[PDB]
Formats: sequence, C-alpha cells, structure tokens
Amino acid sequence: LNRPNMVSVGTIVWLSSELMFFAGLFAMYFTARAQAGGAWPPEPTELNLALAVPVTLVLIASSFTCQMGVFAAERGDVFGLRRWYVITFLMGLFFVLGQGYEYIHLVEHGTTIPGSAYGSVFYLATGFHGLHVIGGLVAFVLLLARTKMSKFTPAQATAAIVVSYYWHFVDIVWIALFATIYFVR
Amino acid sequence: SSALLRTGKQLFDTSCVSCHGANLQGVPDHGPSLIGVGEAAVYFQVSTGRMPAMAPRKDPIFDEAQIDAIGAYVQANGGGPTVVRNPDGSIATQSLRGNDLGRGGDLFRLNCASCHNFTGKGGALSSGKYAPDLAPANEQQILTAMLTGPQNMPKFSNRQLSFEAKKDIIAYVKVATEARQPGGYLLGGFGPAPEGMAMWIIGMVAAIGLALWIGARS
Amino acid sequence: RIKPSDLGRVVKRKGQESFNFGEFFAFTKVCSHLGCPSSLYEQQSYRILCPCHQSQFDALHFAKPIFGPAARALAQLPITIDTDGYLVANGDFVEPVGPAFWERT
Amino acid sequence: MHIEARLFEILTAFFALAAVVYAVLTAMFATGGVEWAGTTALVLTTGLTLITGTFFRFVARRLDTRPEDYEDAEISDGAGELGFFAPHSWWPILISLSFSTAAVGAALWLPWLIAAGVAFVITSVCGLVFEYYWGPEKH
Amino acid sequence: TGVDVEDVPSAEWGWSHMPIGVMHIGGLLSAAFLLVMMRGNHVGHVEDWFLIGFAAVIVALVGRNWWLRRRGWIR
Amino acid sequence: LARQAEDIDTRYHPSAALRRQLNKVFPTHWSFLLGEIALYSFVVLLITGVYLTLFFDPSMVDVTYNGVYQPLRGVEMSRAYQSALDISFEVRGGLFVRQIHHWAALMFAAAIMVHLARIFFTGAFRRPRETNWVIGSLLLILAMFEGYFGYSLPDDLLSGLGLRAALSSITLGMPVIGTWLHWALFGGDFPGTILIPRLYALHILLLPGIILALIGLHLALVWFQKHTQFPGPGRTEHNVVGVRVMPVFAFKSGAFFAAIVGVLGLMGGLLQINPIWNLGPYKPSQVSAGSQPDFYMMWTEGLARIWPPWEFYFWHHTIPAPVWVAVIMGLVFVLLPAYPFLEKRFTGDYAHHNLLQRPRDVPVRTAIGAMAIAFYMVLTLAAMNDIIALKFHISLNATTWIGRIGMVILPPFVYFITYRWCIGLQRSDRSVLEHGVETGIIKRLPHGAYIELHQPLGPVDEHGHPIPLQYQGAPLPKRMNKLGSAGSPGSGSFLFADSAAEDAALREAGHAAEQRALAALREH
Ligand SMILES: CC(C)=CCC/C(C)=C/CC/C(C)=C\CC/C(C)=C/CC/C(C)=C/CC/C(C)=C/CC/C(C)=C\CC/C(C)=C\CC/C(C)=C/CC1=C(C)C(=O)c2ccccc2C1=O
Ligand code: HEC
Ligand code: HEC
Ligand code: HEM
Ligand SMILES: CCc1nc2ccc(Cl)cn2c1C(=O)NCc1ccc(N2CCC(c3ccc(OC(F)(F)F)cc3)CC2)cc1
Ligand code: FES
Repeated sequence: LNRPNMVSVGTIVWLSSELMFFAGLFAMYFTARAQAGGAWPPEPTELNLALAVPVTLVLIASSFTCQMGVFAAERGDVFGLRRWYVITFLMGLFFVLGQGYEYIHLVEHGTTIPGSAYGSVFYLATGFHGLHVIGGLVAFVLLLARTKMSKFTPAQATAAIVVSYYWHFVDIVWIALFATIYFVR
Repeated sequence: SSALLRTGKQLFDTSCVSCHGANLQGVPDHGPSLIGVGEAAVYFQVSTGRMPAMAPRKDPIFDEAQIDAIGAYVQANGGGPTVVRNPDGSIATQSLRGNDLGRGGDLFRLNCASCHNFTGKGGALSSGKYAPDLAPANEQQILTAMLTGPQNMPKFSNRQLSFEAKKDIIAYVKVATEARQPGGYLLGGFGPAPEGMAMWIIGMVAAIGLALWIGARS
Repeated sequence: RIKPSDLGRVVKRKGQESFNFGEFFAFTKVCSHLGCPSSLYEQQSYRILCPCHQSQFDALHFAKPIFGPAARALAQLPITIDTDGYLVANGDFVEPVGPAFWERT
Repeated sequence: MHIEARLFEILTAFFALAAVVYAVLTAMFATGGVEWAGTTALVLTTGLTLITGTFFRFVARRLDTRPEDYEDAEISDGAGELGFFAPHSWWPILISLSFSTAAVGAALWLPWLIAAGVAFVITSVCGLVFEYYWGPEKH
Repeated sequence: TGVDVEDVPSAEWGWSHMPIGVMHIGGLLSAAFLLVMMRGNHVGHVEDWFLIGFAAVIVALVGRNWWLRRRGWIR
Repeated sequence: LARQAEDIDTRYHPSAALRRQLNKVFPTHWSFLLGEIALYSFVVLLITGVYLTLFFDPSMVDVTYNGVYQPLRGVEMSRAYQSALDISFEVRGGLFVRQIHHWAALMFAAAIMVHLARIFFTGAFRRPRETNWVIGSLLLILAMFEGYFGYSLPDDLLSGLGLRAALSSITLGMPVIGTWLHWALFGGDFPGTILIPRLYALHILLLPGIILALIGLHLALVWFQKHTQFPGPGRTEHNVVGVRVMPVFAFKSGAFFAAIVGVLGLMGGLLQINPIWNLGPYKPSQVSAGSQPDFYMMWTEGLARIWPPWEFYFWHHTIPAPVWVAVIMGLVFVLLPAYPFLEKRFTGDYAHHNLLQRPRDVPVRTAIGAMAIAFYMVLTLAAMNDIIALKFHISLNATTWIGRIGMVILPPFVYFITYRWCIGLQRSDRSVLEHGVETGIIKRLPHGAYIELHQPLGPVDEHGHPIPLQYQGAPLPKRMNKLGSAGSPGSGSFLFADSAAEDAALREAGHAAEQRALAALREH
C-alpha cells in the first residue's frame, strides 16, 4: 500500500517554499546593486577569495558523502549509514567554522551591518544560509540518535533519504549564492 | 562663518514648525515654547534621536554639522545653556571625564540611582514613563542630559551641581557601564529576580533530570 | 521649586497655608507607609513616587496620596530665609514623620 | 500519478513565459532598465513549480498503475493495510509555546529570552521526533 | 460524601465531591470583594469599570447555574 | 580485616542491628529523591558557612574603607560591609565560596517547595504521618526566616531597605504591643548598634541548631515508619517492594549527592549572585529602583504591594495597612500545618494508608492545590512590577491593577480547569482499559471500511474483542513502543558491527531475564 512515499512529497513541496524564501532575499540583494554606481563594493570592502573556494569544495564533498550514506541506507545496515553521516556532520561543521572565521576577519577592519548597504545585503544573504546549514546539522544529530534506539525499519530509511536531499538543496542554493556574490559582483 | 544660521532656519522650517511654530512659539496643541532653551537642549534632544517626534530614543536624522545649525539657530532666540567645546571647536568627550570615582559614585547614589539603578540600568516610573539605560550614552550626552533636565527628569543647574561634580558623575557612569563582572555572568544587573529564575530553570531542572535518570519510575 | 507658570493649582492644606516661601515647599522624604525614601520626583506631573511599593503623592495637593497602599499625606516643613539670604527652617513639623503606630501618626 | 505532473508542467510553462516577457519588456520601455525585483520572484516561482513537477514526473515514470489513478476499479482493490497515523499527542502545543517565546523575545530585543526560546524549541522538537521510538525503561 | 461513578470514574479512590453551596457563596463573596475595592486613591475611573465588568460576569454565571439547578436542567 | 572486625565484634557484638539495617528495603521512584536534594543542599550550606565564619566581623561601627576596591576608597561604611568586601576581594577563593553559599540557599528553598508539592499531591500525609507533615511545615518556616536573616547580614543598601521596611515598620504597626516588640528587638529606634550582632548570633547558632534537630527527628520518623509506595503489580498495604540498602541504595544516594554538589559548584562559579560592591553601604537617605527580596519572600512583598489602603482611625489611635499583611501571613502559616486534620474532618476518613494516590484520582484536592499554586504565582509576579513594566512595555498602574484583580479571578478559573482536566484523564484511562492500546495502523477491509487495529492487554473473547479489565490504581501504557514492540537495534559500538553470535546470545539472554523478572514479581 501507498506506492509513492508520503514523507518524500511533503519534503519536496516544503523545499519549494524555502526556495521562494531565498528568492525574496535575492530580490533584496539585486536592488541596491543597480543604485551603487562604480566600485559598488565600497573601498573598505574586498572579498578574500583565498578562503571561499576551500569551503565550497568542502560543502560539495559533503553532498557526495551524504549520497553515499543514502546508498548504504537503502540496504538495511545501520553502521555504514552512521559512518557516512558522521563524516557529513564533520564537514558541515568545518564549513560553518570557516564562514564564521571569515565574518570575524571581515568585520575586523571595515564592513558592518549598520555601516553600509553592501554589508547589510551581504550579511543578510549569507547569515540565513548559515542558519539553514545549522538546522541541517541538528537534523543529522537527531537522525543518528533515533537510529541508535531501535531496530532498522523502512521508516528510518525514509527519514535518512529526506534529510539527505534537504542537505542537497542547501548546498545547491549555496552554489547559487557563491557564484552570484564572489564572481559576478 | 558663524554669521550663517540661514541653514538651521532652513531645516527647522521643514521639520519642526508643525509642532513648535514658525517663531519657536509653542503650538498650543503639541509642543513647548523652545525660547528659553539653548544649544544644549537641542543637542541632547536631536543627537540621541528623541527629536523630530511622531518619546523614545530612536535613530538620529541630522548630522554633517546641522545639529550645530539648529543649535545655533535656537540659541540665537534665547539664552539657554550651551554645549561644552574643546580647544578645536568640536564637542568635548575626553575632557568631561573626572578623576575621582568615589565622590562621583556617592553623588550618583544620592541623586541619580533612585530612578535609574545602582549601576545605571533602567527603572520604571508611573503610568507609562520609565527611566532608560545609561549604557549607550556618551559623555557630552550625559552632561547635557543632567544640565537640561529632559521630560520628567529633574534639572540640575551648574549652581547646585558644579562642573567638577558633573565630570565626576560622568566618569562614574562611564566606568560602571564598562567594567567586567568578576564573579561570572551577571544576570542583567538587577537583584534577586533573575537569580531566582536562573535557579528554577537551570539548577532545579538539572537536579530533577538526574533524579529521573538515577531513580526508576513506576 | 514649582514653576511660576502653575502656582495656581496649589491647594494648601488647612493648617499649613504659610509653610512655603514663594515657590519652595520642602516636604519630608520618609514615605508615610513603611518608611522608604520617596525620592522619585517627576517634574511636570508633580508626582512623588516611592520605589519600595510604588505609592504616588501629589506635590501640588499638599502631598496627598493618589495611588497604592499609602493612606496619609507627607508632612510639610516650614521654611524662610534669614537676614543673610540662606534658607532656614521656620519651626518644626506639625505632626510625627514616618510610619504610623498605635498611639498616633 | 499522471495528472498532477501535467498540472505542474502547465503552471511552470506559463510562469517561465511570463518571467521572460516581463524581463525583456522592462529591459526597454522602462525608466531605469530591468526592474530586478519582480524578475527574480518570477524566475524562482518558475523554479518552484519546475522542481515539484519534475519530482512528480519521475515518480510517475517509475510506478505501475494505482487504484486511485485507475478508473474501472472496485473497492476490493484497495483492501489492505495503510500506514501509521499518529493518535493523541501533546507535543505540538509545547512546540508552539516555545516558538512564541522566541518570537516575543525577538520582538522586544531581549537576548536571554531568545536563547531560552531556542533551547526550548530544540527540546520540544526532540521530544516530538523521538515520541514513538523510545524503548521500555531499563531499570 | 458521594458521587455516582458514571460522572467521576475514580469516585471510590479519593475525594471527588465539593458541595455547590460553597461555590455559589464563594462567587458572591468574590464579587462583593471586587466591588468594595472602589475605596481608595484611584483618581481616574478606567479601573472602576473593569471592577464593575468582572463583578457582573461572576454574578451572571452564579445566577445562571442556580436557576438551571433549581429547574432540574442540571443534576 | 578479620582481626579488627572480630575484636570489634567481641567488644560491641552489633552483628544483628547491622544485619537489620543492611536488609532494609527502599522503594525506587524518581519522585522519592526530592528530599535528598534538600538534605544535600543543607549539608553544603553548613560546610560553606563554617568556612565563612572565619572572616566575618559583625559590627555596626563606622570606618573608612581604605582597601583595594578603588571606586569605594574614602567612603564611610560599617565594619560588616567592609568585612564582606574583604572576603570578596582579598581572600583567595572567598567570592567563590560566598556565591556557592547563596546558590545553595536558593536550591534549599526550591527543593523544599517541590518536596512539599509532591507530599501534598500524592496524599502521603494521611493517618500515620500527620505529625511528620507538621514537622515539615515548621522546617519550611524556619528555612524562610533563616535565609532572610542570612542575606541581611552584610548591610548594604538593598539589605538595609529590606530590613527597614519589612522588619522595622511592620513590627512597629501591630495594634497594641507594636512599639514594645520593636524596642525589644532593635534595642531602640531602627538604626541601632545591636541589630547586626544579634542577627549574626541568630543566624549561625540558633536557627541552624533548631533546623538540625528537626531534620534529625524528620529522618528518624521516616526511617521507623517505613516509606509509602505507589500501587502496582506486587504492591500491597503490608509490604515494601524495592531494593535493599546493602549494595544499591547507598550507592545511588552517594552518586546523587556528588552530582548535586557538582551542579552547585558549576553554577556558583559561572553565574553571579549578590554583587554587594555595585551597591553601597546602607544610608537612610538614598535608595534604588529594584528593591526585591529573594524569591521565597517575594510573595510577602507582592501581598504588601497589591493590598488596598484600608486603615481605621478611632479615638486617639490608628490601625495602619500592613496589619493586614501581618494577619494574612499568619493565617497562611497557620493553615499550612493544620491541613490533614481539616481534610479528615471534612471527608470523614480515618483509616491507615500505605499506598499513594495518583493526583488524577483525587480531583478536588488536586484542584485545591492548583488554586493555591496559582495564587502563589500571582503574588510572586506582583513583586517584580518594575522589572516587568520596564522590560515588557506595560504601564505600572496597569500591572498593579492586573495583580489586584488576578488575585481574585485566577484561582477559581484554575480550580475549574484542573477539576475538568483530572476527570478527562480518568476517562482516557478507562477507554484504554475497555479497548486495547491504539497502534495507529489503518486497514481498509475490502468493503471499504477503516479500522485501527487495537492491541489487547489481557484475554480475548470468542470473536476477537478483548474482555474489559478493572482499574487497579496503576498507570497504563499508551504508546506501542513502550511495550516491547519495535526494539533490538544492532549490537555494534557506534560504527562497527559485532559478530552475529554475540548479538543473538545477548539479545536472547536479555529477553529471558526480562521475562523472568516479570514472572517472578507477578507470582508473589
Ligand atoms: C501545594 C500547596 C501549596 C499546598 C496547599 C496547602 C494549604 C492550602 C496551604 C494554604 C496556602 C495558601 C492559602 C496560600 C499559598 C501561598 C503561600 C502558602 C506561599 C508559601 C510558600 C509555599 C507554600 C510554596 C507553595 C508550593 C510551591 C509554589 C510549588 C511550586 C513548584 C512545583 C509545583 C513545580 C516546579 C517545577 C519546576 C522544575 C519548573 C518550573 C519552572 C519555573 C517557571 C517555575 C515558576 C517560578 C516559580 C515557582 C518561582 O517561585 C519563581 C520565583 C522567582 C522568579 C521566577 C519564578 C518562577 O518562574
Ligand atoms: C509635534 C512633533 C514634534 C516635532 C516634529 C519636533 N518636536 Fe521637539 N518636542 C515635541 C514635544 C511634544 C516636546 C516636549 C518634550 C517631551 O515631552 O518629551 C518637544 C521638546 C523639544 C525640545 C526640548 C524642550 C525643553 O523644554 O527641553 C527641544 C529642544 C525640541 N523639542 C526641539 C526640536 C527639534 C530640534 C526638532 C527637529 C527640527 C523638533 N523639536 C521637532 C514635539 C515635536
Ligand atoms: C526618575 C527621575 C530621574 C532622575 C532623578 C534622574 N533621571 Fe535621568 N532620566 C530620567 C528620565 C524619565 C529620562 C528620559 C528622558 C527622555 O527620554 O527624554 C532620563 C534620561 C537620562 C539620560 C539619557 C539616557 C540615554 O540613553 O539617552 C541620561 C544620560 C540621564 N538621564 C542621566 C541621569 C543622571 C546622571 C542623573 C543623576 C544626576 C539622573 N539621570 C537622574 C529620569 C531621571
Ligand atoms: C541553614 C540554612 C542557611 C541559609 C538559608 C543561609 C543563607 C545565607 C545567605 C543567603 C547569606 C548571604 C550570603 C551573601 O549574600 O554573601 C548568608 C550569609 C552568611 N552565612 Fe548563611 N545560611 C545558612 C546556614 C549557615 C550556617 C550553618 C553558617 C555557619 C555555620 C552560615 C554562615 C554564614 C555567614 C558567616 C554569613 C555572612 C558572610 C557573608 O555574608 O559573606 N550560614 N547565609
Ligand atoms: C513589606 C515586605 C517587604 N517590602 C520590601 C521592600 C524592599 C525589600 Cl529589599 C524588601 N521588602 C520586604 C521584605 O523583606 N519581606 C520579607 C518579610 C516580610 C515580613 C516579615 N515579617 C517580620 C515580623 C513581623 C511580626 C513579628 C512579630 C509579631 O508578633 C506576633 F504577632 F506575636 F507574631 C508580628 C509580626 C511580621 C512580618 C519578614 C520578612
Ligand atoms: S515604603 Fe514608600 S510605598 Fe511602602
């Protein structure tokens, strides 16, 4: 019974709504870039590209690791799932720490939220993505703790799958934000 | 170019006349006269943002030396107090800090702590009104605040509170708002209410959680 | 010190019509409820607020209480000036100061 | 499912058409060029409907006929055992209370209230997720 | 005292009855206490209207319960 | 240590009382540790107070500070305030110790209140134990006043205001005795010279001694009248089911003691309480905005705030307002210890009881308790008027009137809701007794009908429906996973699996031991 999965449909439609949320943020960003003529990233601000590439590659590797974990989950063994999801958690934590470090080193000598318009839109666009990543980390921890406390049933597999492609959606919207902010300018 | 308050009476006419009058006469519906007041009142009211009002503190509207413009324009129509200046002509910040904190703290506890706090946190007055926090105000704002006597705050002249007394009070306030808490995380600056809340919501839940873990339930 | 603008809303309790010197009034500072210092003075409502349990006295109406468990007015002190221009007391309180007891106020 | 996918494809086609038309009509004939705020919303609503429609399309191509999608069918076809539908639970009201605490702590700028609200939200969501998976007590 | 089991299932395991006269008299007394609190230093009358509005609802509820119990629609 | 043990045995020969105390059985419910919490808090209080007495000087003479804390140099203060400042700033580890002391006092009070709530709601005060209830009530009163006298010792502005207002000007207002009590206690008018030494003597010697004697008597009565228990599988009014002291109970008690000490140390190191240096020495002319006593006197303060100004003036005399606060507080303190006798007079039940009641089986008492707790919460929140009206933007007069009206309309509303809620819980229990436990699975029953696959708790009749059980005062399961339904995860560590033989053996022996425990406790 119930040949198409239900949790899958729910997660998919919710991810669509989240995409619309990020649409609102993008619309905020593109305006105030048309108004600032010339060096629209103001003089105290210049982005350090020597740090933003490794964190993006780390996030992509996280996506690969999560897909491997789902492959392991579809056949009923919990330990491969646990290993791959621990790896994914560690890589996401590294990404968040790198982003926070760049925030510190960038607020150190210039750009602030109340000090500019570019700084405002930049921090607003990237901090919400950071919050989404932190939520994904919490979901990973909860899923592992839930696999710890009973036998492996197909419901656990469905939960793993939906958490997986939530993570995929996250690290795709990150690619969009990165290509828009750091390269297009 | 001090003979130029044409700016000044260019911003007042487009941001104030609806509530104070074209001649600074106090529209009998909303605003006071603003004649006896001086540059210090305008400085404190505009720099903190309480001015032009729709009164809480907000974001200021005017700078780029136009607070000076409105202040000079209002001073030219009366004899109120003026803002302190340093040998450069700018507003003094560093020269308004005294060197004696004992006397300043005793004066603060006698005159100021009744409405604000022991250490300058807020306090509640009757029927709405409250006394705000003293953390984000700089030195000249403290001086002009206790010199001009804003809404429902008493007015401390330079004869009952001399200039040393004011400087020492400023120094005590700025030190009390910037000192560490050498006992751990202070729970807001108030007395036993945050302490009781933290007890009930941290220590008791830890104790009851460990009691639930150790002992069985039946 | 009361602003010269109002000076027409004063009510002047029955036995103390001449206890003020112009615009100076000099009430006591010990709340007539339980004895905390009633020091919170709002300058343009003319209200005195006791911070211990929040009573409110009306500085323009012989310090009559207008909110809270406070039930008796604050005591007023007579003042004047001396031959040199300093403020001095022109006598004593007409009644005991502070909280009440079995004998009298 | 074949009709849901077709519905979402219709919607995605119309939204993409409208987005492109608006973009190229405001590139010219407009005061300051491309409008940049309706354009974005339109492309990303197109993307929303596209994601949903593509998922439904894959699930339809990977599925055999279903008594719901199938006419000609009788009630003896669906005779079986449905999923698990949760009976009574009291965790939703606690989740809502925690989120409301965090929201009112964000309205009036009070950081301690925001921290307490976030902690309570984590606790209540953990309680909701684990409700039907805790085992018997170990003694 | 006594209550039938079909109203309170665990009527034999503990105290489960409170006589209705207690509740009626308590409601009337609380209304009277709310009313007598217009004696004080209240300058302003915004607070008196809440006192009068909350004392009318209590009396209304008590009267409704008494009248319905008197005509057998309850118990 | 055979030689030493035998020589102790020929000199004392206990060997039978030790066996009688090593075999005592104690019930194991998480709710039976709320008294241990208070006991351990009291022990920590004793230790830290004995440490503190080596540095405190309780005088009221005036000195000039001339210490290390610079923003107070040259200020004239009493000797007690200076001694407290010296403890805080000039003894290595003194601030930590006094913060532990204050946090332990707070935890003492909170644990006592939670324990009282348990005792009241489960009905553990009935026939054999009214006197133990009375002793507990006396302990509560003494703890309140001891904490008050304690935090009034290092006389600073806040403690001085509290002393002045409450003690001086409520004792001063009593109808006839009044000023006589005030002058006997203070030695004269309010700011004297004998107040702080007298409070010091009362606080370190007398009240701790009385509390220690009463705690000894309390624990003795609990030891010789064996503990109560909840109804269950093998529980009767004539036996105690639990674990023996010998290996287990002492171990659990000691581990709980260590964990409570750990929590107290952590929160005494990381959170700040009573920073007396931000205040100043007490002076009768200056005041601040907070005021506020510790959370176990806040109800007294709130009652004084929201009580209307009703005074009586007759011939040559005056009865002020705080007299009302006095009689109401006395009435509360008299109605607390005399409750079991009231309930036994009203319900007319005088039998021995050793099995507890679930709070849902006694709706009227549960509603009474919820009403009292709501009243207490209203009184406590009415004490932080200033903080509430400042942080949350509300008028001050508005909060006063909100408290003044809530004091009358919240208790009855809470009573009504609690009564209906208790009966609803009873009905929910009866439904799962009549039918089985809902599993949450749905079927379609080829003629298009939806059923929900209940699961019976006992025997079944001919046509598959379970025969209804009878209620026995014990809790019933509501979730299928609490019964063993979906369990048995893998037996790895966290990332690597174990062998299959190990997994099978461990699972199978665990199942066997569970079944044996069940079958053993049923049969007795
Ligand atoms: C059980 C009942 C009280 C017995 C009734 C017996 C009989 C009726 C005596 C008459 C007494 C009547 C007339 C007046 C009552 C008031 C008076 C007696 C006060 C004396 C003190 C004493 C009796 C205390 C009463 C019982 C006590 C309040 C138990 C409450 C605690 C229990 C039930 C639940 C606690 C669970 C806890 C771990 C989580 C709660 C989290 C927080 C929100 C608790 C709420 C909370 C509390 C409780 C604070 O005290 C507090 C103080 C300062 C700041 C904040 C808070 C605060 O948030
Ligand atoms: C009618 C809306 C309104 C506007 C617009 C407005 N004010 Fe005010 N102003 C008030 C009111 C009302 C007060 C009374 C002070 C109070 O109660 O807080 C006041 C007070 C003042 C005071 C202090 C009066 C005293 O006696 O100390 C000054 C100075 C002042 N305004 C200047 C200004 C300036 C500068 C502007 C900006 C051009 C401005 N006003 C615009 C309403 C307004
Ligand atoms: C309760 C009476 C009261 C007294 C006494 C009092 N204040 Fe105020 N204070 C207030 C009120 C009310 C305001 C708000 C005025 C406004 O917003 O226009 C205020 C505002 C201030 C501000 C502005 C705070 C800010 O962030 O802009 C400062 C600074 C200040 N007072 C300092 C002092 C000092 C120093 C003393 C002691 C000499 C003192 N106050 C005594 C009530 C008082
Ligand atoms: C038994 C219950 C007790 C309670 C509820 C209690 C409570 C308190 C409190 C709250 C303080 C304030 C501390 C501060 O603010 O710094 C205090 C001070 C003090 N306590 Fe206790 N205490 C208790 C027992 C004891 C005992 C048994 C002793 C000594 C044997 C003791 C010795 C002291 C001393 C000397 C002070 C003053 C030192 C100081 O204030 O720094 N206390 N007490
Ligand atoms: C209004 C309260 C209050 N406002 C503030 C404001 C600011 C601050 Cl910081 C603290 N507060 C507090 C405060 O500290 N509240 C705690 C408190 C309350 C009452 C009592 N009591 C002393 C003995 C009396 C007594 C003694 C003997 C008697 O003789 C007889 F009859 F034989 F018993 C009769 C009465 C009763 C009250 C102690 C502590
Ligand atoms: S002490 Fe001033 S109101 Fe009670």
